[PDB]
Amino acid sequence: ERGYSFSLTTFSPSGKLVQIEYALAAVAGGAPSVGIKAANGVVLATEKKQKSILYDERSVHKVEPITKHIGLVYSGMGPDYRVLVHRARKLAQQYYLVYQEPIPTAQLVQRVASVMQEYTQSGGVRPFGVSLLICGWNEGRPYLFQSDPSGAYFAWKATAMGKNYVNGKTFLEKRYNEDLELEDAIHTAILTLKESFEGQMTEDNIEVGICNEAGFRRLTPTEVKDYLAAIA
Amino acid sequence: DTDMTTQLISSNLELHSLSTGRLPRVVTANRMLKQMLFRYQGYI
Amino acid sequence: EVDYSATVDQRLPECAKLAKEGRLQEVIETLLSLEKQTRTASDMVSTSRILVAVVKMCYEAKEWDLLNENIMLLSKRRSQLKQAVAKMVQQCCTYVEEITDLPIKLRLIDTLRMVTEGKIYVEIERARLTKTLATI
Amino acid sequence: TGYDLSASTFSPDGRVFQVEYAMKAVENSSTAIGIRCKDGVVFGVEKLVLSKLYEEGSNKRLFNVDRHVGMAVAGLLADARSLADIAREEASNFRSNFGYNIPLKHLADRVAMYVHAYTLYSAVRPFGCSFMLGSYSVNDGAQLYMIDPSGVSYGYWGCAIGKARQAAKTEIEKLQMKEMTCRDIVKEVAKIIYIVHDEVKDKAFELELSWVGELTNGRHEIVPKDIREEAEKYAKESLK
Amino acid sequence: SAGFDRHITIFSPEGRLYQVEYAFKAINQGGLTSVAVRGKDCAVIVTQKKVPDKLLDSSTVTHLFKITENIGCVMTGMTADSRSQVQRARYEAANWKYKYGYEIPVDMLCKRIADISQVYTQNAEMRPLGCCMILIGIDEEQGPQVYKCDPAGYYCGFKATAAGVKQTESTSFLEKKVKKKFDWTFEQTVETAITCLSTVLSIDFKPSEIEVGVVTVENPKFRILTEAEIDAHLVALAE
Amino acid sequence: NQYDNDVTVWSPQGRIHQIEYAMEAVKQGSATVGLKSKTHAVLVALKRAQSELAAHQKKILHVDNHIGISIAGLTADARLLCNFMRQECLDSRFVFDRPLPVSRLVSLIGSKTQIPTQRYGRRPYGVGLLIAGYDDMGPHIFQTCPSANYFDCRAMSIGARSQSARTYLERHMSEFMECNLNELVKHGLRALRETLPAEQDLTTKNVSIGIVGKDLEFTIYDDDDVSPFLEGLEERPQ
Repeated sequence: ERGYSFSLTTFSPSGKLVQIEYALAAVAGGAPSVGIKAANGVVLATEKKQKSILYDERSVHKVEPITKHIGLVYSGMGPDYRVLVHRARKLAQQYYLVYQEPIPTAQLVQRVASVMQEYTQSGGVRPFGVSLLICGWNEGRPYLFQSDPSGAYFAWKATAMGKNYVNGKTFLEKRYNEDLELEDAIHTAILTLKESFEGQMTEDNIEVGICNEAGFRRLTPTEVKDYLAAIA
Repeated sequence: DTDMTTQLISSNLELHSLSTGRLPRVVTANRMLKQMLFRYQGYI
Repeated sequence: EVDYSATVDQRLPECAKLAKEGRLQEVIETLLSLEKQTRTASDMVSTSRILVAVVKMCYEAKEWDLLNENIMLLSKRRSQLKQAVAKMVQQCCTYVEEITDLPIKLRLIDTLRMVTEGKIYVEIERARLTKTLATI
Repeated sequence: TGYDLSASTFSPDGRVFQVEYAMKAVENSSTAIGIRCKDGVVFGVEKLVLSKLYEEGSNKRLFNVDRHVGMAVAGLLADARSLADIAREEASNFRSNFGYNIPLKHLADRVAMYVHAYTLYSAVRPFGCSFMLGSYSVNDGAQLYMIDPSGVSYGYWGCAIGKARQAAKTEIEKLQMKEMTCRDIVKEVAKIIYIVHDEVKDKAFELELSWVGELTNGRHEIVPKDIREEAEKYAKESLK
Repeated sequence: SAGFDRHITIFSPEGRLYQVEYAFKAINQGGLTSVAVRGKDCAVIVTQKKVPDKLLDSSTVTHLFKITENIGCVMTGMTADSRSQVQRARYEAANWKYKYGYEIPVDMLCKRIADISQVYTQNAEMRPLGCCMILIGIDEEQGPQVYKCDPAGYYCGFKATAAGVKQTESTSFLEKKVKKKFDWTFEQTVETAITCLSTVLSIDFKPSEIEVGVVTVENPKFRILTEAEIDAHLVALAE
Repeated sequence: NQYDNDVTVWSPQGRIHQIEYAMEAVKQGSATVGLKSKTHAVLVALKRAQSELAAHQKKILHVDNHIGISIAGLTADARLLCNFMRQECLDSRFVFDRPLPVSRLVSLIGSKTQIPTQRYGRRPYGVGLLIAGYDDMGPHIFQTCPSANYFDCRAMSIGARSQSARTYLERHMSEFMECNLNELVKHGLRALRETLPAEQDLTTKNVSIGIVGKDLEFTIYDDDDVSPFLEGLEERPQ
């Protein structure tokens, strides 16, 4: 049914929105990223491997903060990631202005998923070709979610998106335990990326952020190097 | 009036700082506050 | 295109005599100025004549250090014309064999080989230079 | 084909084919040349009189954008008139917002943006005319600019647009335009226009001259009849 | 496969946006090449200046644009789209300065231009501008900064980069260069840029065939080198 | 070919085919002629009747006391354009208290009709206008084409079978300036009759005349009013 793979507002005779699936394929063809939730928090790691030394590694950061206690990594198109980051930050600020309390992770994920859905309900606009892995800490509990171009959001305990996501999931369910800690989480996420990382993990080739009780913080390259040395 | 103005300015500056990853400047806060207050013609 | 053959034709002997006196310096300086004018003027014949004349003065004066430095500089000039460099290196490799002192010949041949390194138009001259170095 | 219907579509090799079609539509128009002399700019436009029923000066391709700016449009005539209106509005807005005559470089830039904005959307087509903007002032000298349907604009010392752009450019490069005042550049332009005109294909034609320079105090005006007749006589005298 | 390449909002079955790739191909349609090198305390851009006509006013042929007194840019691709993006960047810089008091970082200039490009990519209203922008600026507490912005909306900082027809070869030459640790002086930076362009073009580089823009920590003002300075740099390079 | 469906699409030959089809739409209308002397502007149109007893369609429209037009093309576009220029003339008379010069009105017409030829959504105005008007710069006979290109014509003819009228005007152009009103109207009638087939002749029921002069406002003569101009016309040779 190739005749129904162009319109975003046309159901196929089998009732499938093909363009959303193509956006998800674009997501799966992105840079590998992993996100795992341990009893102490959440860890989001991603492969920031440049095409050459010329690219400035510290110029753009893949793992980005939304609030003091919410972080968010991605897999898929790059430019759409910045738009989603800006909309997530704006939604967090609006929620803070309305309620004076930092936005709960679930509510921010819901609003971001709605924002991504807004780009899938009309022709002439393209769905966000990126999938977001969002970490947050509220009420003494870690929260990890995955928002999709379809607007569907789930509550992943531990997952991997991007290239070789099947390999990342297969590596998980083995090295993942629900009673781990943030350090063990960091180690497991780094190993999971190693299952899909081509080349040496230079401290500038990997970006890791931790969503713990103190909030969300992206690891400095020194800590990434220390964890890589502890792993390798 | 002052509470809501300060809260909105703080939220805008938090968004700005998150977009820049650098410490916000006092000049930016003064500018945003002055334009917001001038737009309302001193009614805040 | 601007051409300097008429000027250089009378220039070369009137500086050749003063170079034969021995002080050089000024001779090579004015020859460098005319070489710059000709090279920017696309004067392959005049640049070649200037290069041949200056290397000839260096060879007659036995200023081996100055000869090597001049070879380096002239071969490294900005967009130096290929024909002029070829004629200059031809004169230098002709001068190579009559050199008797081993270190002087070694320095000259090494300079010639390195200025001709990776150059298409002087491939056979560099081959002969390498053969001479291997024989030495 | 397929990548050719809209100006918003990029061909696989990376070019907007609608823009190129507009360029070669301009290529089919009658030649019009512009030469900046030492102290001014002279525009010479050949105008093919399609029917004898037209009055003299009808469909004039010399347009006065401002008091000091003249245009030498070539291509689709309606698009040329619309672009002339746009340029006049831009100059008037600049005058009303800044209080002084708009510099010709800035005016050319703004009209170039207006032209380029029509080569992005599928709702509108690129402009089908390419024009010349010429001006002179005591503080900026003499300036000439050329804008194509693509919207690309930079200053030229002397140029032609239309059918015989290359043929007129060969005869333009052989003038030391940096030196002579436009008083003689007028007859030189007339001679160039008469040479590039193809009498066996374009049938009759009318040559319209205009100039802006120190001799004109800085205002862009049509060349008076006496100088036009003198330039036409000079051009005709060069039959051999 | 290639039947999905007529609207920028249509995802291919492989998840590829073909119109953006076609804009990337249109980047090379300008026929020129630009190289930017970030030194220890300076940034330098050099672009091909091809004036294939004695009638053009060589002053206005420039591909170097001053977005702001401290932020300079070099454009590659279609001239009209590049000038449009230049004016958009200038307006964005002016808006940033007016709304926040201080001068916009080059970081934000490229970020905002990339955001506009992405918005054009996601909403099928305007054709993406097939012009690549390279911005140089002395950002305080970070030294010189060089950034590249593409039609896709992907902005990235670079120690050294290039754009145009000879982009792969120039990037490879720079990659060979920035690897051997060296004192990246201002003269050394200009030397690296000119050597990159000459090696990838095999051109003697008369001073009128290239344009060089320079920003330095000593004077954080975007300066375009005069032809005499270009000649001096070239003759220094040759020897 | 595939570039023939939109006015927004450039052909690879550099043509806008919808523009040319809009031009073709002009010749669907009946022939009309306009010509100016040194003192008067006169336009004569051949009216078409759809039935033997139905009235002949109005071909010359009244715009302002000094401007009147003849239409050749789509009736809808002709009516819309006529309304637009009536509004423009009324606005000019309301603001400046001065009749709108014909040249400025024709420039406005061209600017208005160029918009459909560049922006998709509305077809080009498929009507040619013969605008006859007197202003302080002498009488004027402009012609406006659907491609928004307007020509200041000494004497023009548009519509079906109008090439013969154009040849007649080209041949007799030299005499138009030094002609009185009646001589000019007779020349216009001869030009109109040149378009007619052999069997047809200019009767009072199918000819409309419009005259705007030095001391005469734009007056339209139909039916019996045509007879004073019709009488005395030399019979066509046969």
